[PDB]
Amino acid sequence: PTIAHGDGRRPSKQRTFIVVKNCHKHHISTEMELSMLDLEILHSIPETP
Amino acid sequence: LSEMVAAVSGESVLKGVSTYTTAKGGEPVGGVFIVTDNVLRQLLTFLGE
Amino acid sequence: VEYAEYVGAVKTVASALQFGVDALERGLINTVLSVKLRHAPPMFILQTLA
Amino acid sequence: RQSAAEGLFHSFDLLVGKDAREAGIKFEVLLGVYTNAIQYVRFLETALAVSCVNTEFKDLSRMTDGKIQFRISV
Amino acid sequence: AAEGLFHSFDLLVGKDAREAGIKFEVLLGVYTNAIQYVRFLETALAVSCVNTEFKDLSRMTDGKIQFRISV
Amino acid sequence: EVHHEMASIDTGLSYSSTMTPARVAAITTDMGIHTQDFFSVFPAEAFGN
Repeated sequence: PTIAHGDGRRPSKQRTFIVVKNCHKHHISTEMELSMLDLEILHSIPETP
Repeated sequence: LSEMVAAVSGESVLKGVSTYTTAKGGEPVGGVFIVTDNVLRQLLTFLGE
Repeated sequence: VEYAEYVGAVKTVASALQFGVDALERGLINTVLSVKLRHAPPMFILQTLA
Repeated sequence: RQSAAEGLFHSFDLLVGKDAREAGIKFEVLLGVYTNAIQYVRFLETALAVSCVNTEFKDLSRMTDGKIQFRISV
Repeated sequence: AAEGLFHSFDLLVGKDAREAGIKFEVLLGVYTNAIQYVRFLETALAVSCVNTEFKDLSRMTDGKIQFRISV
Repeated sequence: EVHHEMASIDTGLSYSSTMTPARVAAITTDMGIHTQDFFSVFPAEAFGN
């Protein structure tokens, strides 16, 4: 908005702005280690208790 | 604390989102004070109910 | 394409005119306030004078 | 602005003559977002209005002068 | 028309269209190349070859051919 | 250009409003030491030699 002034010499023009916003990008990591004994006895098949 | 609130404005571009509200309803939540554990306790003793 | 153009035209023009009439309202408020301040004498003078 | 269409979304596509293939140069309709910050204000809703009495004059511009005359007996 | 584009961000910008909304902006001009896609069995070099399809080439192991010619 | 005109009169004879400074927000001018030189006020005046 704007106020309309009289004593001011030339009436203020109405105002519009263009605002360009940027999106930041953040990436996130974690590491998990797993043993080959697990990764194998998983592929195998159980038969006994 | 109230001054810390007032320093922030609601001059936002998006103009309309679903809001968070209290359990008692009505008044929407205005923001978050993130603090420490001890400051949390001392603020709860300085402010009541 | 022209339908989109038309609705955009009406949105822009309506916003412009609304802001104009609002600026005239705020100008009226400011003119009344300044008229008051022009004829408001200072308290340190007006107390004993009144 | 570095690129003509950075901040804008892409909505429609104008294809030359007929909508066949991608060979035609084509026209893309881009959209933007507009926000209006105005908050409505009324002089009769301001607390300030009690101070003054307001009368609407249809053609003030014609008025050259106005006056009030008080007659006070002492 | 201006809807159907976003999942939610159009719902975030607000619906009132007297305060905020999505307008029209300038048209942009694009010219995209046209490419002729090539096939072997479609070129005329195929007149020379005799094209049979072997699913698994591995079965061909020796890779020798005995020509038995008679005169 | 949109032009708007208004008129106002005072209803009573004596003063009907009054303003007063309530709280000092800031001191704009430093109360420091800065002598004004006369050699820029009167530049044409000069001695003999």
